[PDB]
Amino acid sequence: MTPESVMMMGTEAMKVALALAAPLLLVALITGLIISILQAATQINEMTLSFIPKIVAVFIAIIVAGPWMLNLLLDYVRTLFSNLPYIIG
Amino acid sequence: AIQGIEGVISQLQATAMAAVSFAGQLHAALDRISDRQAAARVQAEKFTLGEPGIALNDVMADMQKASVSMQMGIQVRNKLVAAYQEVMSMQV
Amino acid sequence: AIQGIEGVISQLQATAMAAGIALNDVMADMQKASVSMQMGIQVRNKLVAAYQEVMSMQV
Amino acid sequence: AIQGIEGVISQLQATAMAATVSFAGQLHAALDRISDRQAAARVQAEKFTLGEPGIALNDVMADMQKASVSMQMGIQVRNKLVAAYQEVMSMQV
Amino acid sequence: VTSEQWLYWLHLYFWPLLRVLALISTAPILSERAIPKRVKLGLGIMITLVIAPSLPANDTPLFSIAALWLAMQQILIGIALGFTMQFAFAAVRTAGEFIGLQMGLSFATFVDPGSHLNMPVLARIMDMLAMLLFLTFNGHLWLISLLVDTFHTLPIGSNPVNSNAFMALARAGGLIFLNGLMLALPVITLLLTLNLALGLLNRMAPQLSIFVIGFPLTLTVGIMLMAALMPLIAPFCEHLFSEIFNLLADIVS
Amino acid sequence: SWSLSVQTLVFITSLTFLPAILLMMTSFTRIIIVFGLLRNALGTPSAPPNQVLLGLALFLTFFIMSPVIDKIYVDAYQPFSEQKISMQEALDKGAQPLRAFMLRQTREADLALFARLANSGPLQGPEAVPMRILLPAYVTSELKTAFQIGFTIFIPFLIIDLVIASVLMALGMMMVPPATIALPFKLMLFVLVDGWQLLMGSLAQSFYS
Amino acid sequence: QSWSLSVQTLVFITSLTFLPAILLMMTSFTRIIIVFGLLRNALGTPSAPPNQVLLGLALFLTFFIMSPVIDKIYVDAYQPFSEQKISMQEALDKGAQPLRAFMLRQTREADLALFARLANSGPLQGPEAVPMRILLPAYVTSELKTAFQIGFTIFIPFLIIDLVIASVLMALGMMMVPPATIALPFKLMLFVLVDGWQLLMGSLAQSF
Amino acid sequence: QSWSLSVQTLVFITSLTFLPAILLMMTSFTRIIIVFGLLRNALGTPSAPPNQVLLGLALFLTFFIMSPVIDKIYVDAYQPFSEQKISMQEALDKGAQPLRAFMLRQTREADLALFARLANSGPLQGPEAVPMRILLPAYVTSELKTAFQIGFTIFIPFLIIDLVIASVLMALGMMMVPPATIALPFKLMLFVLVDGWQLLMGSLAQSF
Amino acid sequence: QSWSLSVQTLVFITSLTFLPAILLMMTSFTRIIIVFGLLRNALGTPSAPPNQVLLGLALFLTFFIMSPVIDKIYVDAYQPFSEQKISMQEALDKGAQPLRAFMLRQTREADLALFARLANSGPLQGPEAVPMRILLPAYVTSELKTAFQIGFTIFIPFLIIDLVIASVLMALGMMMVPPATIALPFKLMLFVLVDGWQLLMGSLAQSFY
Amino acid sequence: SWSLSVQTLVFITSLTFLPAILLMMTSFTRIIIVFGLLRNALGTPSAPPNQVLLGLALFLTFFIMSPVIDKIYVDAYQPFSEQKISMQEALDKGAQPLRAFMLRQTREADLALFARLANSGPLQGPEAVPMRILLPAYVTSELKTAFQIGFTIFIPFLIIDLVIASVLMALGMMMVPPATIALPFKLMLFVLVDGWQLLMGSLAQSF
Amino acid sequence: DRLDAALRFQQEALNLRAQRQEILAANIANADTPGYQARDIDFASELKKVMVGVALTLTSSHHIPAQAVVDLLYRVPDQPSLDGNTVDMDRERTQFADNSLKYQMGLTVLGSQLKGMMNVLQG
Amino acid sequence: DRLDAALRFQQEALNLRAQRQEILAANIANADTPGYQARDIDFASELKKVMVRGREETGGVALTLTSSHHIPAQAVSSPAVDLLYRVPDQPSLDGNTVDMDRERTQFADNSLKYQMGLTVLGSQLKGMMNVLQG
Repeated sequence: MTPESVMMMGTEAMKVALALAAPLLLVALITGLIISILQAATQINEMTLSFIPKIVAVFIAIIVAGPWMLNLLLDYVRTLFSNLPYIIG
Repeated sequence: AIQGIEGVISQLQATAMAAVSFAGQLHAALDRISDRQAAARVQAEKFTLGEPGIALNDVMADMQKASVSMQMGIQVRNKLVAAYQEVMSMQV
Repeated sequence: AIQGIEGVISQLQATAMAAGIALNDVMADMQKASVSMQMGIQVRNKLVAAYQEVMSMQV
Repeated sequence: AIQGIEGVISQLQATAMAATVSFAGQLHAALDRISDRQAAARVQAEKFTLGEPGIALNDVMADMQKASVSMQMGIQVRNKLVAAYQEVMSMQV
Repeated sequence: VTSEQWLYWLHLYFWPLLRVLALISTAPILSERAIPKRVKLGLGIMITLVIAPSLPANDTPLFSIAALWLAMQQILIGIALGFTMQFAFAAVRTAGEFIGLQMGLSFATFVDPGSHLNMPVLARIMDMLAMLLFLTFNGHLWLISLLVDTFHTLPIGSNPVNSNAFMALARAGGLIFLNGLMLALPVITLLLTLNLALGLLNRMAPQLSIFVIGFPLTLTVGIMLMAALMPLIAPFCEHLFSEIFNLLADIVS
Repeated sequence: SWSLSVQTLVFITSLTFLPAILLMMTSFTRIIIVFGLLRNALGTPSAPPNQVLLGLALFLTFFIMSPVIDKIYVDAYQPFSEQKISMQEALDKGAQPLRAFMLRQTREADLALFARLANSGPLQGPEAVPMRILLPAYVTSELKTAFQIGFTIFIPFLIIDLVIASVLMALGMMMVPPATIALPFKLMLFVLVDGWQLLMGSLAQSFYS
Repeated sequence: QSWSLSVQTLVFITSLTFLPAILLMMTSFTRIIIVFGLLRNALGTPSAPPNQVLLGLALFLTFFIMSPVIDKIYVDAYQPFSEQKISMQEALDKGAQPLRAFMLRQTREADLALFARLANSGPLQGPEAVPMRILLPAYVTSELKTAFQIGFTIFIPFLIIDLVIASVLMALGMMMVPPATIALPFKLMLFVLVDGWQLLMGSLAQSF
Repeated sequence: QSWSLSVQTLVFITSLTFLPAILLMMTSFTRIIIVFGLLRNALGTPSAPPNQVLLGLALFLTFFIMSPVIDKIYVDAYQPFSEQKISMQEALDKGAQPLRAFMLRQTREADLALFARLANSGPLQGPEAVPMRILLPAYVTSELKTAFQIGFTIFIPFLIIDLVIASVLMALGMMMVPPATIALPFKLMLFVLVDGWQLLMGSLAQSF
Repeated sequence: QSWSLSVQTLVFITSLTFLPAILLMMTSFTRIIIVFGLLRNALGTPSAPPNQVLLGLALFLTFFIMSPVIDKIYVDAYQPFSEQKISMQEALDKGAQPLRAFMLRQTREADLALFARLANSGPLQGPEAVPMRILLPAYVTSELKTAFQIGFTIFIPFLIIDLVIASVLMALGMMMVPPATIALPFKLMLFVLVDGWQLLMGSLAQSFY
Repeated sequence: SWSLSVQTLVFITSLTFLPAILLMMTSFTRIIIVFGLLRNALGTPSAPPNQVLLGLALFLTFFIMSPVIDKIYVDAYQPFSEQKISMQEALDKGAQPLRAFMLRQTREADLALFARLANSGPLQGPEAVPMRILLPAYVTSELKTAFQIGFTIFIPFLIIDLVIASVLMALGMMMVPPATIALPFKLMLFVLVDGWQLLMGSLAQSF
Repeated sequence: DRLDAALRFQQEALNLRAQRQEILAANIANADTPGYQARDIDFASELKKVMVGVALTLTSSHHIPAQAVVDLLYRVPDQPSLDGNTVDMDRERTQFADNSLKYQMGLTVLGSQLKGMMNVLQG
Repeated sequence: DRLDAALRFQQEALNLRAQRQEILAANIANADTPGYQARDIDFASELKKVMVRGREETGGVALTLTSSHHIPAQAVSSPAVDLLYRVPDQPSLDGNTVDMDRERTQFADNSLKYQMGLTVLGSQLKGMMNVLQG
């Protein structure tokens, strides 16, 4: 009820969002950086060949860590809906 | 209640320091109409009973007046309901 | 009122410059009031509809 | 029934242990009240037409009119309830 | 007897109802479409039932242009109050949308302005957070109280009116931007530095950067930055509400 | 007491205001607003054909208001039907349990505000509050509680869209709409975490707590 | 004992008011209509087939699915009542049985358990002890959940097509094109080459 | 056997109530309307032809397409009824036959089989005895499938134009130039040059 | 032969409902608003003038265009109706002829031939004997085609501006600059300096002649 | 003076065209188009809500019509009570300030075009322009004025965008999009100069 | 039922008037019977008695419900007849006319009450 | 104001009809009282008088009731109409001029004219609700 509680639940929510999005974004960033440094080393420059492995890497990311995200988000939503009638004002 | 009497004395102190409604009016009108109807009915039953002094003229006239008052109440209720329905249709 | 008499003299200056209850009454006032209330409701509905049409715009 | 007697003994055990409004139940009770009033008036008219002694014409007419008033009560309550339900269900969330 | 003068009651209960309902249809949270219309109408009716008997009743007939002027006055007062209150949520939405646009969340607006493809999800997040905060600080009760109070300042009866006062509400349009920047100034600045940092990376070997490494990094950084910045809005939320409220109090009079 | 004609007239007239009682004096209001907000949240503004939500809300309200209705029946309707309490006293007797429910859930700040707006005297205890003060205070408290519940409901369904948009943007697919991708995932979430049992139980507790 | 004919007429004509409510809450109309709305959303176009066509088609599908229950009701309740062999109330009680079985067969256990908890029910016992006022909301909740389960997996192939087209377009280089615009004709192609309507009706009917 | 006059006019007014449903689910209105909506979406102009204009065009096209069926109903069914030669029941039965034949001509055997198997109908010898309750949903489903086929096929030339302009812009290095702004005028030019409106209406009429 | 007063009133009030249909399918309105719907797209601002402003401007332009037809209908048909020298049936027969001529002059022969063939009509001796059932949809089709022609032609100078701005941006190495936002103010410049609105309305009015 | 019931019918009917009066007769279109173009300028098509822009335009319209409203009050509102003039003649007298305003804000070319569209040859004087010719001409003039003001607003933001892109290109960056960098600078320029109040002052001066 | 309580008094008065009418007509018809005593009822006391019972309990369907199943005062003779008949023509003719009038009045009052209860409901 | 003024003529005519019928009923009641001159009013002149100057009463004086326990009482409140004497037809020894044929003809005529006023006023009020009906 108190504004501290409101800001705490908002912060925890958006940290949950950060945890959900961090693996995919980080994998894409690492793949892009690796392809870019390889291009710099080989002196190859086409703006389209960096887009190819990024999709494959990010799609594999759901294969490997997808169940973890799905279990984390469901637990968050379940706990939020269960604690809903105790943060009422 | 003991606390209720405490509240009464508190409101009396409030009056000392300081020195009906539409629903009330409708309740008063309903009570008046019902009282008139009950008076006419009681006089009619007294006449049917055979008790002296009650004239058929007065019985019949009072029944007439009670019927007119009932019809007035019915019309007021009809309009009031119509106005309430009109207001509840107002767009907000 | 003192201010009321002030208003009377003001209107005079303005003129200078310019130069029990029966069913019959109960029912008639009851009907008017119903008519006036219906008129108010309709006018407000028109105003609200115009306002919502303006605000439902797309800029 | 054997299971019916089982249910009777179960309700007796319920009474032992003991020692809830229903809108549908209330509507059923009101409809019953109206229907038995109408049936009583109808049977009284039946007996008076058949010629059975003890039945009076004024009582027959009064009971018929009472049944009519009861049915008008029911019809008006039906109208109000249906109008209220339709206005509630015509609302948008 | 049995008078029940209807015109007196109608004129006593009408104009306060008009003003209360005009505020209701525009005031935030009380004007959200999720509330059924009958609930709003009943709330206005009950508030008027509580308030009107204390006020002096007006006698202008409903069948006169004076009644039209009165109705216009009540509508103007109600919509002005509700809109001045809504300005704060407009400012919060602006700040959120700008943080989200610097996230690169909706890049299609820079190439196709207004092309039916826009999702200011951060703007919605902070808009609903602001609504929750407004509910917590009981702003709506205050709104109702001020709607009642504007009578003593401005009675139902037709009263003369002023001018630059309207400008004030229109000039409040500046606050939405000004205060909006005040909510976005820290985080965007660091994001700016991040973009500057990305520029330094592009000053190295040409291409092979931006649109491939910049977007995920800046998205994650914006996410965690403003997740940490969430505790900051509440003092700014109270500041915004106080600004709107005292501007309303000063200018309505 | 009133004549039987007057009693019948009053009964028929009072039968009219049933939607008003359901909307302004009952749990129905904060049993709907939440449903409308949740429907706005999932991205399907039609989905449960309204009527469905209205029927579910009616059944929920009937299950929730059961003790209040029982108390009214045992204290007011039963003596009135047995000719022990007059028609003009059954209403007063039955308005008290509803008033108490209306209090158990109505916040204070609202009570203080509407006690000040009526220019009424000090209310030292809750037993001095009339219905003219409790009605709009209860209405405002119910509106605020419903909006709080809905606005904490809204958060996960926007979180999913946020993460979907960020993931789409990592790979450079800037022209893919995020809402179309997020809607199936929002439906999947609301399926997984017992979307309705948890919400139903949370609302019911929100009343009985 | 039997009701008077006037009472029977009053009850019969009053009960027709709950016909839309019966069709929506108690029959298969809700699930079919929710699935149809979700499928339009999934097709990429929000209002391609008018609401009228979908509503009529859902009504026909509901009638075809419920025809066995209607036949059972007619055999048990309507026919012996119309021949003046049973009373109205007993006819209604007898006819509520096949509809109760149909509602139970598609009811989630958790929904029934929760709504029995909220109705203070204690020793329930046989599946043939659940009252109508408890069974109905549980059936509605189960129908909503099942419709959502069907919709979110109906969404899958169109998301696959959208993602594949967007990935191919952006990897090829044309990142400024809107993928949905190019994807919509392919969604229609997939729907017509699979016989999406016929297979969807088959699946919806088989779901019972 | 002939219905009394009051019953006849009750039936007539009740049937007139169901007019939009008959237009949507028994005539060619639905397919034309779906194709028109898909075409409007295909040009990149979501609101260029107002809905009322397209609805009127579809209504007129439907009237022209169904003129032979209406003529058959008039000559075979309505005319004897208006001259009191035949009763209303037999007139309706005779008028059903041309409309069914038309609907059977434009239905798919697979959908008819699906609805027959779903409704547990007994074996039916030939197209002569197929109930309307079976034929109507099958015809609606077939119309939906055919409309989607036509729309998906129509979507092709605009896709060609979009792809060629996007490729031309991309091969010039113009990385941040969106192709929709350049493609829309050329889509309009393509549709104008091929006499698109009359050609598409003629194609829709010829398919019936 | 004249209809009764009740039947005349019924027919008049019934035909009053077809006013939007008559306006769209029989008057100039269809060609105007559609062009506006495209012009706001060419300028790069889908918001543009508000929808209602454009609709009312189209309505006024339509009235100005049909002023001769309206005057001819008023003189030939409605004036004897008001002065009692004609019936309602004969007035309906006579007043449509100028409007039929107006529709025919803007009707492409190919569409008219298509709808004849599709109605299986007999040999029409001359324009004067063309049925309204054949003239209406053909007029609507030709109207749509003409509106699309005008819109595509309108789309030209803004395409010129976009191409020039994009070429200038790319020739300087400023490849990462979206040219739409830069070229929008120059499109507004072009529409302002040349007096785009007045020129466009004059062109439309002259096109109908 | 004609019947009271007919007066009520006409009044409620004329109440319907209130959006038409606001859009076609007042200046509301000009402010709304200026706000839309300004929003398009900053690069954020949803930063202030459409509702807020509409309400701000409404308040600006009310102020800028306040002199015309006062003239209407003097010529129509007051004498309708003293009954020196009333009914349709008083309505026309009250509408006269609206003409004067719309004559002031209308260009001559639009009026000339709409006159030759109505074959009104003997329209010689400039205070007897009929409403049918005055209204659409006024709307077109408002559209032209709003587009001109929008371009004038566009100029500084376009300059800022061009400057940011040029410095990015000169500094060596060839891939960084200049819109992301230039957006906060656009906002800080808009706030620092207090763009909003000067914009409203100029709009009020623009009449 | 509350509806019975409102209409109980007038129904009982009407029934008592009909019974007394039958008794008076029986007195008129038996005027010539030698040894016949003229009988009558005291209307007010009997009306009190009627205005101021236990249906047997039915446990099931087959159980049969309970089956249902005034005091006459002699008139004081005025003239002594020889055959023992005490019926006086004038007295009972006046009483008969009065009872007819009161029966009509009771019908009027009961009809008015029912009509009022009806117009309350009509709408 | 406008609606009040538009409906004022028929309302006042109907009130004057009611008062005239009260007077005629008083004449009929006193038809057998010896020494009672029949009274009647000139409807047109009194109607114009009431329109130009508002309705007024001769008495109306009543006890004021400031408290809620004061006993309410009123003296007499008759209209400000001029009660004129009707010219007798034929003489009578008792000395009253109430001729029953004249009384019953005026009663029936006033009855029909009051019903006419009710019809006109009801038609006008519907003629207005029709407009306020959208």
